Amino acid sequence: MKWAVAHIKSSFNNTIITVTDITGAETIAKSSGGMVVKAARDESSPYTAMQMAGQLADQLKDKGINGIHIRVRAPGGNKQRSPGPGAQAAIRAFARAGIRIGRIEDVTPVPHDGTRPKGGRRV
Amino acid sequence: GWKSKEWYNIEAPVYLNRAIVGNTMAGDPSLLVGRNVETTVGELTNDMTKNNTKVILRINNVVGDIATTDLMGHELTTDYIRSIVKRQTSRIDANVDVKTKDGYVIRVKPTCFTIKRARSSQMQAIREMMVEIVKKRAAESDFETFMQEAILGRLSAAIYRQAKFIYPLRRVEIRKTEVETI
Amino acid sequence: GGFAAEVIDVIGNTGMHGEASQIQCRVLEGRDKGRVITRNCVGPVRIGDILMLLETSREAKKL
Amino acid sequence: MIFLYKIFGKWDPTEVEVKDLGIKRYVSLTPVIVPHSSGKHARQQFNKSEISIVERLANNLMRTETNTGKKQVTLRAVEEAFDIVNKKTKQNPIQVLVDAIANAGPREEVVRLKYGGISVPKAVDTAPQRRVDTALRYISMGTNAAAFKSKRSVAECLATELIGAANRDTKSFSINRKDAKERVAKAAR
Ligand SMILES: [Mg+2]
Repeated sequence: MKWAVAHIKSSFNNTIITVTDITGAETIAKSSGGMVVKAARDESSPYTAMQMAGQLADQLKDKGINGIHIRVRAPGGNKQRSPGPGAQAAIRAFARAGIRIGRIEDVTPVPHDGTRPKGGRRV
Repeated sequence: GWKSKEWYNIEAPVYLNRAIVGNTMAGDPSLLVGRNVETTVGELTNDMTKNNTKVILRINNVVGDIATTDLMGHELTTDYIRSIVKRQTSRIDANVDVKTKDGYVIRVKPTCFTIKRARSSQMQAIREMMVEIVKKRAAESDFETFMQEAILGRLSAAIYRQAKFIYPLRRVEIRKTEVETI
Repeated sequence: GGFAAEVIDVIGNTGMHGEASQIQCRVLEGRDKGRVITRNCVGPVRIGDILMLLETSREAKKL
Repeated sequence: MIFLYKIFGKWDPTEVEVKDLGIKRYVSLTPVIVPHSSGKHARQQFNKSEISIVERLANNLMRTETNTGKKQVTLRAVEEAFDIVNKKTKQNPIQVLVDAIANAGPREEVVRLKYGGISVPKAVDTAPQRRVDTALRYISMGTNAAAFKSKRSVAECLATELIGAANRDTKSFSINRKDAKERVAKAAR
């Protein structure tokens, strides 16, 4: 019974995923949108997220881990705040890969009043 | 790379029945020194009721194949904290550092909620009594007993029964209990 | 795997100029039998068509 | 009574079983004495679900401009291709054709869906009637392309196309077009 935690940085342009142990100071598997898929336009797709979850599940099985919690985050703060579409797709692809999922937490770093939000309002 | 780095297990605080949490593998025995382990109250005592809070545990020394850990406080989850906050409920935030019987210093952030939009004066009174009651809990009870009341929820109900007179509190929690000293 | 599924009902249509439709087939041609997977099918879609997929894990979202 | 109908009086479609289980309920093995039923595809849609498949393959062979109104020559080419497939590739010939249709029929197709705020066609499942139509269309295209400008007859090139798309010969035009459309569907998943 080995427990791991997968970090999913889901954006509107990418959904990088890295898998660590409980302490988090050691990583096991990692794969971003462009790590396996060669199109930047399709790096944030749910199909790319399921491909990343599948290609991480076999490495997790090789390392000896069958269950991972999910710590999903958006960029957060002075950028995009809500989680992207790749989070639920990655977690469902992990659950369909055989890897059990327990707790899933949305841990996007939320600022109360952080630095100045870069934006153009209408543009 | 992967094969060379060996594996280690964990050991919970003694007051949490010296429980088991997980296994973390590192290259060397001293590499796990100073590594925070994030786990919930439910998993430490295999119960689904206390799941919205994640306890924070710090490695203190690797006793062979087992990594003993120190409970460095808890903190309520972001989603549950944002779920408790609603409309017409002036949440009385706060921050107090105290000294328990053992000499531990704990920066606790006890929070309050109200059934209606509480006035500012009642909020100040609730915050003052909350700070005083947390001070008396820390002074009159040691580290492990007071933190069992805090993490497990005795402190929140104590604040509810000691600070309900000035105004009807909808719900009280201790969202952050960051630990400073030993 | 090349699993399949049969069209049990037609939710409606989906697309801009009609095109395909929304169909909730029941996956009964693999190890994962007993799963109803929403999917889009282009053409004169009909109830009871044994539509065979190249991958049956994905499901088209809710319209 | 039903006097054990065979295609052109030679090939009975009763003793043939379909491979592609979805296409079995659409492609019809109904016995008819002649492949000139003269279907009724205006009362509703998919009126071909009850029509024969040899007739349908003979009327999708009139793709060419001069082929219009020429169902007789299409049936001639169909018969001689059936003879060639039975001779060089001895087997039930309509069974070989139904294997060819089930092998060269496009399982997946890509259709425009403007979701995500981008002009991108999405990869979708293909209907059984639509997939059968595209299989017959690509078979006709391969037959016409081989038979054009060639020393080999129309029915001979049709037999070559049927053998290519039936025994999974990778050289057939129908197989290459089906794989190309499926590749384009994979590109836009
Ligand atoms: Mg501007």
